[PDB]
This record gives sequence, structure tokens and C-alpha cells, in this order.
Amino acid sequence: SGSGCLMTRTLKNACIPTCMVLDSAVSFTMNRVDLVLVGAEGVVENGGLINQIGTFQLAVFAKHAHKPFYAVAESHKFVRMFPLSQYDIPFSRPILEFDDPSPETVDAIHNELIMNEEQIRNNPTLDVTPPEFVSGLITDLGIIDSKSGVSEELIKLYL
Amino acid sequence: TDANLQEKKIFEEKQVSIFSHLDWRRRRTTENIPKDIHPAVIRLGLKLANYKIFGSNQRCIDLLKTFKIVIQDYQTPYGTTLSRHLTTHINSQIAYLVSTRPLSISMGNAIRFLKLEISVLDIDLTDDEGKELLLEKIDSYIRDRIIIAGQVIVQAATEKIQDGDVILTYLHSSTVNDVLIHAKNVGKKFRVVVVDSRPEFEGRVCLKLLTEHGIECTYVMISALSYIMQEVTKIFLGGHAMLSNGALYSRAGTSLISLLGHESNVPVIACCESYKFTERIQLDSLVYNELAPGDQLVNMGVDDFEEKPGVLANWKSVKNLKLLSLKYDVTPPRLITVCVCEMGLLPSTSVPAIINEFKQVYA
Amino acid sequence: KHALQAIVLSDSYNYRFRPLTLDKPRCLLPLANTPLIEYTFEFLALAGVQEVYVFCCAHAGQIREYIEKSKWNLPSSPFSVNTIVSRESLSVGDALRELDSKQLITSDFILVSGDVVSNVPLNEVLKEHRKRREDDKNAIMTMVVREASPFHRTRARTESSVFVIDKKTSQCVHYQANERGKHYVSMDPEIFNEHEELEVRNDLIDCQIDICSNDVPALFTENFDYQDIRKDFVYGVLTSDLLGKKIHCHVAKENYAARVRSLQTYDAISKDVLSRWVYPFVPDSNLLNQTFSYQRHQIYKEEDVVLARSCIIKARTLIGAYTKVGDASVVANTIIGRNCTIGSNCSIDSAFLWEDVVIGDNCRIGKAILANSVKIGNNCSIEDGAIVAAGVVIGDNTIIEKNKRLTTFESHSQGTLNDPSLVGIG
Amino acid sequence: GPISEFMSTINVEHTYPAVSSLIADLKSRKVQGPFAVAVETALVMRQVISQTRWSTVDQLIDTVRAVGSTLVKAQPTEFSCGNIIRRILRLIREEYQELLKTADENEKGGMDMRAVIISGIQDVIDELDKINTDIEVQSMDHLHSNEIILTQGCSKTVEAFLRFAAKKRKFSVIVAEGFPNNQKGSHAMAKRLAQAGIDTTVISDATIFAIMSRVNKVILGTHAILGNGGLVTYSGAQLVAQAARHHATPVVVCSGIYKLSPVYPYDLESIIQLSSPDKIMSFNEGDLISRAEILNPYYDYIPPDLVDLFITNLGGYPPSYLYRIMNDTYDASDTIL
Repeated sequence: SGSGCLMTRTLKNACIPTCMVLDSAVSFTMNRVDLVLVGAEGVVENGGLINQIGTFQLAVFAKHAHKPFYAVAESHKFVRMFPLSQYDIPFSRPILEFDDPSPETVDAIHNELIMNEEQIRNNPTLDVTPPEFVSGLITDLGIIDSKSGVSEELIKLYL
Repeated sequence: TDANLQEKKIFEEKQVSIFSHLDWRRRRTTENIPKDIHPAVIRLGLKLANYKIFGSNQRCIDLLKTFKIVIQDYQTPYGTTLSRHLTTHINSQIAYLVSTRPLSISMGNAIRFLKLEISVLDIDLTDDEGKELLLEKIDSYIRDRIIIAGQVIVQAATEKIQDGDVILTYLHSSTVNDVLIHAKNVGKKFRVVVVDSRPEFEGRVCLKLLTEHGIECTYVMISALSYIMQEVTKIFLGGHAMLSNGALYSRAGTSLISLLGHESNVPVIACCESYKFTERIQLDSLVYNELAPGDQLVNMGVDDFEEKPGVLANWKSVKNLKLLSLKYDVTPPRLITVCVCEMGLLPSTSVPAIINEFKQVYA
Repeated sequence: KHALQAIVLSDSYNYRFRPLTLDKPRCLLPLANTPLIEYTFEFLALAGVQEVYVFCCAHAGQIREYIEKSKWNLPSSPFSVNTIVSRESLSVGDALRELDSKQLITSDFILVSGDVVSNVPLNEVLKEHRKRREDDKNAIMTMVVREASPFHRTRARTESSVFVIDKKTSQCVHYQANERGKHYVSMDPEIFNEHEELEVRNDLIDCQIDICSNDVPALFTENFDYQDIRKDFVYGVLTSDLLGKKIHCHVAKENYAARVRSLQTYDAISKDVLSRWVYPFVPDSNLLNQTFSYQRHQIYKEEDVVLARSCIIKARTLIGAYTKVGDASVVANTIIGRNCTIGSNCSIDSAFLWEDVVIGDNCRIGKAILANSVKIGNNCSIEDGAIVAAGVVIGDNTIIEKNKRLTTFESHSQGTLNDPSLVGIG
Repeated sequence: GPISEFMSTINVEHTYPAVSSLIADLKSRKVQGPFAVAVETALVMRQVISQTRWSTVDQLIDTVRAVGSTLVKAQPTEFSCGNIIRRILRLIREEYQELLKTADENEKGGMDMRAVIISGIQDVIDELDKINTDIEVQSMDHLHSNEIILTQGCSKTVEAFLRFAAKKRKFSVIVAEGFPNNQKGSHAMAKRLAQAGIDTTVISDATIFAIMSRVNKVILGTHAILGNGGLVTYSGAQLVAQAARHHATPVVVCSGIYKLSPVYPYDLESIIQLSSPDKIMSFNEGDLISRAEILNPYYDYIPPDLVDLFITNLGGYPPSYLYRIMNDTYDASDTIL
């Protein structure tokens, strides 16, 4: 997504110190951080968290680094689906296929040496943090921490 | 029963042994039965102690279908109306039945329900008016609470089955079998793993059923769980009951299944029915449980009825030596991924609220 | 002291698998890429027999050649094996009658009428035999059988038999076959006045692994009419024709035991061997310095064997060494010899392949037998129940119907060498 | 480098007859178990050295380094064999080196060290008929009165381990019949120590989790230990391990050291053998045995990060210290044969 480059600006513009960090160096940052916080793209029947691709990547870190985890989700983001793991989600484009290599073929910071757009879209887009890794949903309905009452609330939302 | 000084004897049964409190007393014969016992109840009481594989659901059904016969054959002592006296009659039927096998949770909750409808019954009716009513209520109970719920669970259960899966069951759950057979009838492409255990190898009959429908099945005893789980990708368990904390209460080997599954990253799915939920809770699998006679594992070998003896036939008279076999054990909720009730797929921790949905908005 | 011996009857069942016996005798053809007599041999080794005598009637040189070559010729062999030759189609009894005239039986002994697969320790039943013997010298033979289902796939019309045993002392007092032309069972009630608890059993499998006393060979010279061990002999005892003699059965209730006599057995037995049922006698034990190894779903590979990526292997399969396999091809429920090679984009299911066999590109096989050193061109096809012999070849773009056995000589069957059927006849 | 590339089968069968005899009894399970494999292994090698002709030690090294590679090819899983071999190899090179130095007093032939190697081999033999005695002593420093112990599957080493403490201290023990394979032996053990005055409770192999709630310690006797400290134990022992880890209940292992081997568990599917399914399903259910897939594993594996303490004929040691026994017991070259 690269949405981080925009997020810092929106904070920098609002008089807030920032420091963009690679996706590969979040663990190194947990020592400094006192509290992690992410948005939400979809809340599930089990209290799961469908958000951008790398949420569960750092959700375990905060879980392992003993720092708390909070996610903000509007009511109209509760979904009726129910996965089984960090993977059981319907996804349009098939993801993470391999190639078939037939026997017939051909500074410490090396910028611009990355994957191509074709290589990228093979990778997924969304992520899922099981509810044991979140310590508190932030909703217009309030803050929900049971991630079982989310179902009671989810049942309340639907018929 | 000399008296309830025999219950004081139970108060003495709180000694060093962890199982000191677990009740061993049974009556597996009709010797010196009381007079006020219905025949169709006797047959059930016999069916309890001697049947194996007695599914927790069928017992509730066979109990209710039997209960109707009791009331239908019941006649109140005239001058004293029905509601004032019916319970003690029935209360004298349970006290017999428990001496054949302790009440399942699937039965006790029904008992506490019918006893309720007895009290709330309108007095301004008559006998033939009253008894005919609750028979439908009983039938309604069987329609709504179990069969439909059963019919809903299976559909929602096989929904999350994916073509190419490898399913693992353990010790013949009529519900778990009921969903597996449905999966084949909708053309779901998969295969099943069947785990069995000592003593009464309840898993063979699950193999018998699934094979008679033609499913790639695999039979290994539980002491091979470390091996087989690598092939597995999903786990289905039908429970005896689910605890208000979210723990699953099923046959003795249920826990290790969920445990080994977690440490092998496979999901654990608890297909249980709402009426088998309980307000109580358990931290250890020993406080509330029921036993089976230790003699049943004296028979070493692959058979149970067959007179293949063992080295422990004298264990009853060998001090510092005792055989036992609990029938049920809890399973901590953090190992259960989903519970499949007729209210849909729920997290196991959401159980006690559902029980309140019955207590609330009803009476 | 140290007096124990055993005798095996090869060449007694050679006619059923005849389309290939011309190539190699039945005691030398492979089961799980391993000749049968070894399965029988290691079995006898379990019984601790010290002296083994083999009867032969076809390819006796080829038989003795392997034996003289075999592990059982070495000093490590726990028993000394000698071979004896005789006329073709060796009728039983005539074996023992020739045996007694040779005077070879020291004391009690065993016999199997062919090649058997089993892991049953005879030591207990042997003790069972010697025990009741020393009190009643008239006990001459005790038979070994396997408790099974009456419709068990390993139970065929041959072993399909009904026994009547004395549950107290385990003595067979009545025995009859299961010829579909017989509906009833008849017993002379004179036995009930001499017994108390008789158990009519149809759940059995006559492994034909019978333990006999030293009277038997002489008792076969006398009563020369007896030619079959079950038909003539047993009936003679039970009918009091041969008088005052008793027999018994050791109904085995664990481990595994069977013999190889029919196509509906070979395929069955093999699918039981790979199914571990006769542990330790398994491929992944490699008793003859093979290089096998177990893999899940009962697939058994050797070493130095090449498999294409697109080629996939399904359950219940076995691959010999030095055998190639083409691309995009699928093998399942199949047994393959060593040093073979498979074409590309082919399909094989529940077949049987031996050593040095080839397969052309894009071919369909299934539920058929391919003898050793057999060549098959591309684009061919073949259906169930088929049988070929060694050296037989079939040209490309071809097909072979059901149950059509082949050969390399018009002794009695059909087919020739090079091009398809309907070609090269005579 | 197997022996066939050095000697012919007949020559192997002639000069070293007990070898091929043992090889036969090995792949055929006529010999079985780790202990019985070890003792018979050295006795064979004893006669080998007692009946061999050679000159240099380097050639003698190449010989034993070959038969073992063949001997281990028989039934490799019973690592007890190879462990005895690598022990002898180091026992040679260090005995040679210690004798290569006395001769270098001021000289600045070289064989017939035979009986010493035999006397060195016999020292290994007499050491084995002793591990139990050497191990059953450390019990009194762990098992205390009223403690509750869980243990599966008739491990002889574990038996004498407890029976020792039960002579003086009184306490309880829970025994889970290692079904299906360790069934018979386990019941005997329970019956045996029952007479030793120790509260014995036989359970199904499945009620492990139910009682782990109130179990103090758990004790296990393995079949072998691998280079990463992993345990190759008899059937159905990962349950009790995982059951203990989930209950914070510590895990202890009472095993002789000969079962230790530096083979590294690359692929477990090449380690866990499979026995006959007769042990779990009768031959009679002919419909089933034809319609399904039956399997019976002989061994079980548990990773080292689940063990809390080892009990050896040398002493109690953590798994992280195991390696320093191997280098003090084996030589690195003899890892692969």
C-alpha cells in the first residue's frame, strides 16, 4: 500500500513528530514503543481483525514484547464471516503461486532493487489478527475487550 | 440405602485419593427395585448401564419419549390435583435412573426444564387437558432443541469444510458422524482420520459407519497422535457439554486432541448443541466427572467381550494398586477455536450469554 | 535333542499362474519385488527349524541355482536346505510316500503345500503339539489356521472350509469343504457321546500349514490312495477309515498367516504385505540388502530411483531400484520391480510390474500383471485381469482386452513377441 | 563405506561369522531393544578383534568403520549399535595416541594391542550391567514422600529407579499403559512396584490430561536420544510430554547413556518405524481392514525443549550439556558411518 508515506505527512502536517520505519524492522522498534495502535478494515465474528497486510506481523510483537495492542473499528465494519486461522479468508486473485523453472532458460542499502508490480500482486493484501492478540476494540459502540461480546454486539447489529 | 448416613459415608469419602469423592455406587440389576417404577423406565435404566456408544443426544430423546409414557400412564390420586403430586412420582424415577448411570448434562437440563413446566402449568385445566399439553412441549423440545439444532449445525459445519481437507474425529460422535456423512452427500472431496482409544474402542463404530458410506478413512489409536496430526488439517469434536467459561467437556481423550492440534496449528471445532450448555464451570477434570469400572481394561488385547484375561485380575485385592478410567475431561477454551451451536458459529467463551438468552426473554 | 525338520512342497500349485511359470517357476516369482520362497523361508526360520527339504518339478536347476546362491546356502543360515526332484504336477502324498521310502523324518515336523506368507511363531503350537503327543501317541497332525471374517478378502474358495473343534481340547472332529454345490452340513452324532462343547467355525482360513508327526510318511505309504492332504487324509481319519488317530487345530488369533495360490490371493496378499500386516517381513526391513524405505500412505521407494516432478505417486505403491518414471504420469496401488522405466503422461492403477519392464509414453494400465523384461510401446492401453509373459512386446497405438493372458510360445495361450495382438500369431 | 567394498560376503561370513549372523538377527528383529542390541554388538566386535589379522592401526580403523556402516544399515533406528561402535573407534585412537607417546620417549612393532582392546571392550560390557544400579541411586534426591509421579510404558530403568526410593520413602505413582505396544510390560511393572509399597494407579493411555492437574513430577524412560537432545521414545509419549508442558509440570528422563547418539533428526519420517496393525485392529474386521488405512507406530518423538532434566549413569544434567558428553564419549568423525 505504501500508505505509511501518507500517514506520516498527515501527522507531520498536524505538528506531530514522526519516523517512518521499514516493515522488516518493527520488532527492533518495540523496545521504544509504549503502546501500538492500528485502524481496521473489517471485524469478524470471533473478534478477529481484517486490516491491512501487516497488522498481525506486529500484533505478535506487541504480544511478545508485552506492549498492549489496540485497534479502532467503526460499527459498520463488523462482518458476518468467520475464519479458522490467520489464513482462512476468501481472496479474489490467487496468491503466493510458484513458478515452474524448466531446465531451459537464461552501499549497504541497495535502493530501487525490489520486486516488480507483477511480482507484488502475487502477494496478499489483507491480514488477520486473532482476538487474543488485540486488547481492545475502539468502536462508536465504545471499547470492547471481550472479543466475545463483539458477537453479542454483532448479533445485535444484524437481525 | 440404610439411610442418608450412607451420605455421611460419602462425607467420609473425602480422603487422600484424588478420586475419593467420585461416586462409584451403581445398580446394574433390577434386584429389589421399588414398586413405584415404570416398566419403560426400567428398560431405559438397563439400557443406561449396559449400553456403550450411548450418544448423549439419543439418551435425552429416549428419556423424553419414555417420560411421556410415564405421564400418559400416570393418574393422580384424585382429590389431589396433578401438578401438586406429579413431581414426586417423576422424582422417584430419576432417583432410580441415576443408580444405573449418572445423569448426562444433556439429560439434567431437560429435567430442570420439565420440572419447571410442571410448576407453571395452569391449574384450571384437568388431567387429560394437562398431560396432553406438555407432551407436545416435550415433542416441541425434541423438534426445536436437538433435531433441528442438529440439522442446523451439520449444515453450518460442512459449510466450513473445504475440498481437499483431512478431517480428524475421535470416538464416535453421532453429531460428528452426522455432519461427515452430509459432507460426502454434497460431493465434498476430502478424507477422514479416526482416532480411537482404550478401553471400549468407541472409534471402531465410527469407522464402521463412515466406511459404509465409502470415505477414505484412517484408524490409529491416540498414542499415535504425534504421528498422524501432520496429515490433518482440521479437527471436529462433538462434546458432551460446554462450560460457561468456554471449556469443552467430552470423552476422556478429547483434550490431547485439541492440545496436539494447537501445537500443530490445526483448528479445533466443537459441534455442540445449546441445550447441553451448563451454568457451571470446572478448572480440573476431576472435580465433576463420572467413572467406568476399572475391570474393563484388565482385558489386554484388541477385544472387549472376549475372555482374554490379564495380569491385573486381582487388582481389587492387591493393596497399593488400583485401576480406574474417567470417562470425561474438560478442555481449556483457548484450545477450542469455534463452537458450532444452532445459533451459528460462536467462540466458546460466548456460551454463558446464550444460556441467559434462555433464562431471559423466557419466563 | 536338536531333532527338528521341515519340508516344503513347491511346484504343487504351478498350474494356476501357468502363463508365466514357463518363464520362471512359481517359487521364484516376486511378491513385493521379492520372490515368494523367501517369505516362506524366513517364516520357517521363525519356527527355528534346523533342516529343510524342498520338492521340485520345474526349473529344478533354476530353483537350486537360486538356493545355492541364496542366503540360506551360507553358514549363517539357521538350517541346512537340500532339494529333491520328482515328476511334474506333484500330487501330495506321493511326496510323502516317496519321502518315507527315503527315511528322513527324525521326529515331528511341518509342511506347507506351496509358498506361504506369515509371521506366526510356531514355538507355542509346537509345544502344544509335543505336549498332547507324549500322552497320546495317536495324535499325528495339528493344523494352523487364522481367525478371520467369513467373507474376508484373504479367504478364498480353497480355504473356504468349515471346522468343528472341541472347545475344551481343540480337536478337529469334523471337516468339510465349501463347494457351492453343497448346502447342508452333516455329522455322525456318535461324536457328541464323546464330546461336550463343540464349536462350529466358519470364520477360519485354512493356511494349510500343518504340523505332522513321524508316523505320517509311513502312514501315507500305507493308505496309498490318499493324495490330497485335506480331501483324502483328514476325511479318512474323521471317518475312522484310518482308525484310532486324532488331529487338532491351533486357531491363531493374532499376527498374520496365508499362502499364495490364486490370482485373487496374490493381489490380495501383496496389498496386505504393504499394509504392514506381516511385520517385520516388510520391504522397509530389506532382508536381502535392498535399499527400501517407508513413506506415508504405504508408498515404498528404494534408492537410486529417479522421479519426474510432474510425475506423482499415490498411496499403496512400491518402486524397485534403478527404475525411471516419465513425466506427468500417475501410479497408484501398484507394485513395480527394479530397473524398470515408465513413459510420459501415463496412467497405472492397481497393476503389478516386475524387473526390467519398460513403458511407452502415454499409456493406460490397470489391474494386470506384467512379467519381467516386458516392453510396451507408447500410446498403448490395457485393462483389468490381463496377464503377459516375459519377453512379450506390444507395438504403439494399441489396446488389450480383459483377462487375455499372453506368452512367448504357443504352448496353449495366445500372443507372440514384437507387434500388437492380431499380429505375429504363431 | 560398507564392508562389501572391502570384504566379500562369504569372507565376511567365514572370518567374521557372528557378524552376518547378527545382521540376520538384526533386520529380522530376532534381536531387539537398545540394551540387547548393544551387548550383542560388542560381543560380536570382541570376537572380531579376537579373530582378525592386520598391521597398521589406520587399516584397523578402516575395518571397524566399515562393518559398522554395514551393521548400522541393518536396522539403523536401534542406534544403540552404532553408539557402541563410535565409542570403540575413539577408544582406539586415544589408546593408540596414549601409546604413540610412551614409545616416543627417546626413540626419535605398532600393533598386537589386541587383548587391551578386548580388556577395553569388556570394560564397556561390565559398565552396562550396572546402569540401573548407577541410576537408581539419584532417585532419593528427587522423589519425596506423598509426591505424585506419572510414567508410561514399562521402562526397566525407570522401574528400578522408583523401587529404590520406595524401599524407604512412601509415595504414589500413576502408570499409563503405553498402548498398544507397551501394554503387557506396563501392567507387569504396575503389578511389580505395587508389591514394593507404592500407591500405583493404572490408567488408560488417554486419561493423561485429566490427572496432570495434580501431578507433581513426570518421569520417562526413552529408547534413544539424538544429537539435538531429542528423544526417540516408545509409542505414545508425546502426549504426556505435551500434557506436562501445558501444566508447567517438569519432565525428567532416566536413561542410560549408551542410548545417546549424535545422529541428527533430519527427517523423522525416516525414524519412527511402523509395526503391524494387528496390535490395534483384529484381522477379523475384514470389511474395515480393506476399506481404511491402519497404522501402528512403534516409537514416539519429543523435542528436547520439553525435557527439564536427564538422569544418566553419570549424573543429572540439562539437555544443553549433553553435547559435552558426546565429545567426551565419541569422536566427531564417527558421526556418519
